[PDB]
Amino acid sequence: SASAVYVLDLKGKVLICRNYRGDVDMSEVEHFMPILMEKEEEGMLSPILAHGGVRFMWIKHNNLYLVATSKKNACVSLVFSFLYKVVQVFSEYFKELEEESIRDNFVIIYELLDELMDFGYPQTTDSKILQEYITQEAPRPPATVTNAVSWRSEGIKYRKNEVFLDVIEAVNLLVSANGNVLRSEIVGSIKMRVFLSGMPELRLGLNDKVLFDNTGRGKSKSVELEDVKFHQCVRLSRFENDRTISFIPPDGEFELMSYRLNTHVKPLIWIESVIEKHSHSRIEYMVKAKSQFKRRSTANNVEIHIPVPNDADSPKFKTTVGSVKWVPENSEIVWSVKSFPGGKEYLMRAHFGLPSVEAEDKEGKPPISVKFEIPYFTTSGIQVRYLKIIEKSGYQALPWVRYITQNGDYQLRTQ
Amino acid sequence: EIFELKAELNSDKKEKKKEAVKKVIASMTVGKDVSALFPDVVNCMQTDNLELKKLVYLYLMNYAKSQPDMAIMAVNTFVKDCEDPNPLIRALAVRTMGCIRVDKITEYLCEPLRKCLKDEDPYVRKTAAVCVAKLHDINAQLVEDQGFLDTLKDLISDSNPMVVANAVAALSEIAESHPSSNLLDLNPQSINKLLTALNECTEWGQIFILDCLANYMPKDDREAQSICERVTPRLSHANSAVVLSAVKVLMKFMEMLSKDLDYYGTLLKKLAPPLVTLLSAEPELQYVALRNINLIVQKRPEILKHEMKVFFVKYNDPIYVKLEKLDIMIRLASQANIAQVLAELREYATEVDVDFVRKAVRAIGRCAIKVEQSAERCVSTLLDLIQTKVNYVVQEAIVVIKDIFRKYPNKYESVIATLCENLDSLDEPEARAAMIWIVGEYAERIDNADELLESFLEGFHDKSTQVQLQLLTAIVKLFLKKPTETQELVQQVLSLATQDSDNPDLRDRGYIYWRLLSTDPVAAKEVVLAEKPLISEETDLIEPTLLDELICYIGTLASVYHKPPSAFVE
Amino acid sequence: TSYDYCRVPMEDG
Amino acid sequence: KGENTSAAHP
Amino acid sequence: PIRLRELIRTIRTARTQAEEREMIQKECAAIRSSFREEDNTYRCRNVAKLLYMHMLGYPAHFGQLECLKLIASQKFTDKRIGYLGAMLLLDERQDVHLLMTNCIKNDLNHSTQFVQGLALCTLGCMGSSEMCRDLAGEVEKLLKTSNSYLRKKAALCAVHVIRKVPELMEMFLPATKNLLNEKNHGVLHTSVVLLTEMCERSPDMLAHFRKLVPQLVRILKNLIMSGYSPEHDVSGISDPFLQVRILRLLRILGRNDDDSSEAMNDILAQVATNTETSKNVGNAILYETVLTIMDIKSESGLRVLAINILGRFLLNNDKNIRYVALTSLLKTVQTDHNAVQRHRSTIVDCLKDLDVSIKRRAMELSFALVNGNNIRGMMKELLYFLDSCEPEFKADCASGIFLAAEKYAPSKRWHIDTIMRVLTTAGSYVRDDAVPNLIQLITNSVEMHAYTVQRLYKAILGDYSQQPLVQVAAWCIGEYGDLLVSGQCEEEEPIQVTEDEVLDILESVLISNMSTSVTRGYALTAIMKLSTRFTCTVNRIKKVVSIYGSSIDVELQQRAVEYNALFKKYDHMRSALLERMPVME
Amino acid sequence: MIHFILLFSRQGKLRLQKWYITLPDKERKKITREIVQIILSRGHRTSSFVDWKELKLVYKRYASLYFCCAIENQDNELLTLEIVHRYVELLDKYFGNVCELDIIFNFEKAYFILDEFIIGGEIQETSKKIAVKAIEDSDMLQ
Amino acid sequence: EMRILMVGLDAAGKTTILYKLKLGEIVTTIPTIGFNVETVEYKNISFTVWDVGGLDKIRPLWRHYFQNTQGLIFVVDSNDRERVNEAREELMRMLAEDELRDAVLLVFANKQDLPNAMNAAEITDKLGLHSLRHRNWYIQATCATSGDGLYEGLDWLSNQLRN
Ligand SMILES: Nc1nc2c(ncn2[C@@H]2O[C@H](COP(=O)(O)OP(=O)(O)OP(=O)(O)O)[C@@H](O)[C@H]2O)c(=O)[nH]1
Ligand SMILES: [Mg+2]
Repeated sequence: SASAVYVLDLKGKVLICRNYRGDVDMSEVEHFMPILMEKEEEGMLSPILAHGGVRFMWIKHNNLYLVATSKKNACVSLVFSFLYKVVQVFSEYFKELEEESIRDNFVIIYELLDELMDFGYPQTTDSKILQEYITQEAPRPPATVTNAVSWRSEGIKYRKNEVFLDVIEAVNLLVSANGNVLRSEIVGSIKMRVFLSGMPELRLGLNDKVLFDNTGRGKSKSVELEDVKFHQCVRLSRFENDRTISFIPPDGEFELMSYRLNTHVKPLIWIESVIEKHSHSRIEYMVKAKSQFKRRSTANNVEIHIPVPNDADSPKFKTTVGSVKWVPENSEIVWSVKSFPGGKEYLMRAHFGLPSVEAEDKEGKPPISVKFEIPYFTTSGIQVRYLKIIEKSGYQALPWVRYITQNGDYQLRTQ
Repeated sequence: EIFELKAELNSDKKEKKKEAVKKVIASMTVGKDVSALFPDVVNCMQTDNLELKKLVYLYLMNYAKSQPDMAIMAVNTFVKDCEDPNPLIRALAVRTMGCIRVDKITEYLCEPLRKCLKDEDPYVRKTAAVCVAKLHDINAQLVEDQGFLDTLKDLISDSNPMVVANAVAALSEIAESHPSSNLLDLNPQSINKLLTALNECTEWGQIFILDCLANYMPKDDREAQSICERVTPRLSHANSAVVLSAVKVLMKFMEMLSKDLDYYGTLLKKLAPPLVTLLSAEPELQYVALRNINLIVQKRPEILKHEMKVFFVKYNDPIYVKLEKLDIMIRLASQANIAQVLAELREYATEVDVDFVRKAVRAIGRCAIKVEQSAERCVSTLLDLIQTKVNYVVQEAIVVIKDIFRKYPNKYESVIATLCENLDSLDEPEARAAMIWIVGEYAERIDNADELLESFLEGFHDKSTQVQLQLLTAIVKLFLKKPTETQELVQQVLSLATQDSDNPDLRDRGYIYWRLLSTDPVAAKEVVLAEKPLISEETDLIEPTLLDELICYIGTLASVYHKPPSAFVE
Repeated sequence: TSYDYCRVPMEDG
Repeated sequence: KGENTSAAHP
Repeated sequence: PIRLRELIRTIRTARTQAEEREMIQKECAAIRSSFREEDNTYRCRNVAKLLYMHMLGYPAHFGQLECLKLIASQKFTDKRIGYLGAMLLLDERQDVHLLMTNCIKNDLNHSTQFVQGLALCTLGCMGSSEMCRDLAGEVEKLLKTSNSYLRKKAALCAVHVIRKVPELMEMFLPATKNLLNEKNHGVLHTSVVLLTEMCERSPDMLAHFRKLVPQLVRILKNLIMSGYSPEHDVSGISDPFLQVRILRLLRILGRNDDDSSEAMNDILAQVATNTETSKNVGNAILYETVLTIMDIKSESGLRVLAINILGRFLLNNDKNIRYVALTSLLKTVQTDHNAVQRHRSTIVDCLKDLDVSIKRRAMELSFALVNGNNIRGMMKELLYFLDSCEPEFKADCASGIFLAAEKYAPSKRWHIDTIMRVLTTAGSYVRDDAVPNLIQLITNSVEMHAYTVQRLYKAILGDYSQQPLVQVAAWCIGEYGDLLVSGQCEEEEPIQVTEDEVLDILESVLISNMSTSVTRGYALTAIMKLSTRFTCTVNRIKKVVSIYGSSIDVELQQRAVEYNALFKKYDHMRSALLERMPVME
Repeated sequence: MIHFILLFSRQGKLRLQKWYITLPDKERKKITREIVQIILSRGHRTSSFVDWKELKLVYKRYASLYFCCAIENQDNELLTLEIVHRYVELLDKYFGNVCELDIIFNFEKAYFILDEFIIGGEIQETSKKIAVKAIEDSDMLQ
Repeated sequence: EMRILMVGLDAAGKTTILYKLKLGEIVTTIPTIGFNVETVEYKNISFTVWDVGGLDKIRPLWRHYFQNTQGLIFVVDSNDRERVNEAREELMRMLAEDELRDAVLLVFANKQDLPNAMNAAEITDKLGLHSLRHRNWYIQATCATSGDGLYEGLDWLSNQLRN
């Protein structure tokens, strides 16, 4: 429950401001950046700042501070999730979100902030339906704005009818410095690009363990869906009943389901390395990289980052397969292997220098994070079974799918 | 300069007044004082352009307070624009009328709002429903006089649940602004109507109609289970805010379920994987999520007592998340997960964030306090962190090992043989005096306890009150443990304490120790060497009367602060 | 989208 | 900008 | 190997510091890999870019080897940038700066006066005391020469080696003799700064240097009567810098001498009239003149004119000159205490100024303005000012009221009245060091503790969040409860001292977390005190001690155990050791 | 005795620092950020005098770029303003209509004018001609 | 191109060697607290020779020049039998480090004029140079005031540059 939604620059002056209730005065935004530096330099950097009785809920963009002010007990996650939805809708609208978009396209953005929120209440925050009556190129509002189904307007028509499914894996991993797995979970996310005609209804078929236990087919290969969080469009009561993903799809690109599970399968790329940290001379990274998965998949464009000392100099890399760029701007290396097959081990030997004089402060030991990407492969083994298009007209759409294995935060701790 | 803009405004061409009002709102965008151009852009408002009037309504919103006297020239235009075929301009004028907070204006703003309540299009109806709460924020008793509460209840009795959901949001606001006179709790039939309204309204409306459920308490086991069976599928939603309010109402309503029935354990086991999944959100929601997890694991510790691996911090995480994950690992440290937690915290003192390392050492100490099983492994890990000899690490580890020694003083007598050499040039007075307690308290297995205090007694008169008083107690305890060696030491610390020092409690304890030593020094073996009881530690569990009040506030600023709401609102 | 697609059966009755 | 101003104005 | 200004443009084309640090570390690694090749050509601009990183505050600790190598170079610009990097990257605590000794020593023996100028420059700016003992034999050798470009640097380098080694000043006494007719005023300025420093250090040097008073009297008369110079000249004065330095050497000399103070009498009488209060510079000249008058043992007729000057300086609407006049009257507090006291309405009027510094100096000037007569009327407006202060002034004012009241209190009743009024109106802003001072003075009082502790209990019933107030009040209750609760062993006719809320107010301080736990130390000390001072309601505080035995603080647990053993086992020893604590000074 | 010389912009960007007392770099950043916070948060009728941590601090606004020093709190205070004004005239005479970018691009020459005008905290040349002549002679050596 | 360090005890004539190899004679030499550097072209090899001052308090700061080192000059005084133990301690302190691990060793036994001065062999056996390993060491007794064996040592050092 915010009284005034604000966007500041990186200095603290108003890029754009939008009050709703008058509970927060407009002059109180000027205290934000001094309070930001005041709490930040003492380690009290929080998304909620305070100035007496006025709060400052904020998320941070690259150049923008979406300041959301309230005075009374605001509903907090309401405010922060509306900030994220404002970020997502404006990123749909303005593909780069900078001060050139704020200070020059100011005709439409005040109207957007008036439409998305009244009195501190988000009412209609979908991007595609808001496109249909808020343009920069006006008629009545659509009934889909007023409809229960408020993500798919009638009147959409395409020549061909294609449904593109993107099963994207993301292996989360935190391997300690000893060499054991502390957490091997997988957050999977299916994003769909649906180009259909009218008001279709889609029933997704998956190889669920729980659904096959409801069926009696729980002895074949299946996925153990530990948790799934769906879009609004999925009728969740029917999914609670019999694991049924029943949804009218939104139009275009949208993420259907964000599932999460735990996986006791070995990690995809194992990183072993020894570090011979000599005093004031040099460092050595005898890093090896073996793949534990099958000998049929090839990991595209991996970027195995090893964090390095900050003031290293004269970099040397005796590699076997793959190029290295030393990135001292982030104080790291990028050992890039474009084609990384499965079942193979590629060695890399790095050698640096080190200044003879020590530093005033320490540097820290960041873990190893790699950036693999594998097509036609799911580590979970999850497979889409069917996708029944339901239409009053009645036709044959094209449910296409590809399997992508990527990473989430694929961390391996260093010495 | 502004006369040129007013001359552009006072023309009759659409493209001239359009660029004029765009220059006005562009000056207002950077915040130039365009308040002087109020009563002339009032005249350039009733236009057939719909893009232009939004800018004018923006100006009127931003300058309603600025011209309280000149704002009377818009009411006829508002009641005209609420009579238009376009519902966008009608709902636009309605949401303009609500945000204008001038009490001289809102007297005439009751009846067109009442008409737009009774409009056909749900867009202007759900706008006018929020505008009722807008006017009740302006004048509550004018809304009570016009009887908009019953019309707000009739939009609860509406179809197309977005109007209903905005009505529920407005009712939650107005009944919050009520003194609860004529409290608007529903019969369960309208509550089941909101349950039918749940699968249809917006994901934001699905939050506010779960916010009415924070004000209602069910009366039966079957009623509560019957509504919670359809509250339950809301946890599988992509937005964490629907999930958080659903968690709030399930924590509210799980105190009505029979624990002996299998539905309560069904609620318990189906709640924990959404609570683990909410940690994968974007991290500003994760801060409030961790504070609410702390609110839940204090209320129900049985939920996340098997999920420890997910509360490990990561390198990309900010300070307000890494410090709270430590607190959740404190609230969930158990007997079997000791090795992962202690090796995890062992890798947390290796960081450059000083306060994070201090909080990690305090987390190891609270682990050694909370369980008695792995207090020894905490002692070994903390001694190995003393072996780092990082200054603030030692300045925390001395106090932490002290507080381990205060709770459990029993089998830790060979540990202090290393702690005698602990970088005796330690500077911070909270750990200097802590080491003084470690020496004097354990001054029977420490043989050189006299000569180390000679460093601590040199610059005696300017340290603190705490450090000097810990010296004054520990030397009396040492001399009672060994009367032969420190005969001069207790006398000289009584001479430094009583005579020359004017530190008043230090003086009082000095004269008390001296009168005890002179009256009967053998009786100090029973007086100051009395058997200390088991120290009742500071258990930080929130009061369940206050915690149940904070079950009613999950997702609020009080949920974050772990405070009552009236403790910080104004 | 250099990674090509695969067609699923529509019904899986 | 505001930087091209000379300081002392001789 | 980009240029310095190329890196300047690179950093100025950065908006975000999260990107500006990336742009720092790119060229930083370029400099680092350049220093691995031992290149002596681009080393000038590599070290210059590294110094540009240090100036904004980026890691440049590694590039001090190459600064020493630029000092160990042979070209002029390389040595120039090397000594710049030595003055910027190196200091006393750098631990690697001891290698500059041989290089500066050979560059003090360099043929060029500018390279010797840099060797004197870096040694005067940051030469360590160990380097002072290793180079001061050659510092004086460049004072044994006569190059007027080098003598001005050698004199202030001698000031530096006195500043770092004050026991090495004896070898510059024979080197400073009778160079005090040098026509170059820059060399003359550095020489007068050196004489001011030497007269500041040792009284043994004063007798050698108060002999050359009339020489510099002639120099100052030549500079005052100098109507115009082309250089040295701002606002029509031929070198007022050297004039203030000569007046400062006149201020520190003759401050306890009579012959030299009258040897400088007439030039002070001249420059009090041959200054000009129009611009900043002549007001500076005249203020240093009045400082020289008020610090030497001058004629009081000079001080009549000087107090007329300072009364004019109060009248000037420039806040510069108001700061100067407040600092003026803050300097001549003890010197001419009478004629400053008639500026009192102006000093109080300067308390309502819109500056932190002017309010601070007028506050301290009203503090030093207190005598044994103005204690009544001034303290009213001073405590009114403390009530109308800001939270940064409250500590200094709360200390200054106490310090001027401990000296000049006309009545011990009214003394404690002003103290208690301050303890109400300040609260958590007074320093805790003044709390044993207040305790010591109220126990130096012996006849009024009824009027003390009754008013204490009347005030502290409303508040305990004022922490030093209850730091006073807990000891006051524990020592004088018998005078607070008087003749009330059992229940009598109701008097407001009630001996059940008297304990409960301290217990409520104990239970409340608004307690610094020396609040709790004082409070438990008061509880153990009032078992013998009170026979009225006992064996209820023993309950508090017995339930307090498991508290979370360390010393408070020790204190509860050591009390509870006496309250349960050695009740015969409790009243034996609960005599009042004796009075110290 | 001048303990330090600081030159910071209106936005707070440090353009010139100088330390005549050898205190370490963390203390340098602490004290520098504190002084930058103090002077930028003070008005325009406040005498340009601050009593900060036993130092009668002397600053002055000539432009958006602010200048800062602190003399020892036993000396005259207006002469420090005359020192800063003399050094302003030195930069104006050696640079020539001294811009901010003249101080930005050519900062090391301003450091060298400071070196040939003040070592140890004290004035080493009171002539406004001999000092700029000597630095043009050292530039004539190059 | 060869980075050359001149380490050793004080009063050993390492600066006497340095100004005998650079200028050719024996100049008036102060006790060198800091360091010295010149470039000696000899057998068409520019010997960048970093003479390090051999006082006591500079001895911790000697690690700052051990980086990129290709050849060592270790000057001892042959007129001080009582200083051979601290020289051996400094020698074994310097050689057993990861920086300065592949550079050649050339120990100078300066001041061969008095009967207190020994040969290369007794100074070797008091140092115990046969216990060394992975070190291309060679001791050489010199007379710096006449320049004896200094250019022969530079010749062998130029042989130790190339391989
Ligand atoms: N007779 C003789 N004397 C020598 C010879 N080499 C050095 N000396 C003497 O040794 C003394 C010390 O040598 P210096 O070069 O002056 O100083 P250092 O040994 O290099 O010590 P630092 O200056 O600290 O590096 C000189 O005064 C010379 O007289 C030599 O070859 N023959
Ligand atoms: Mg030498």
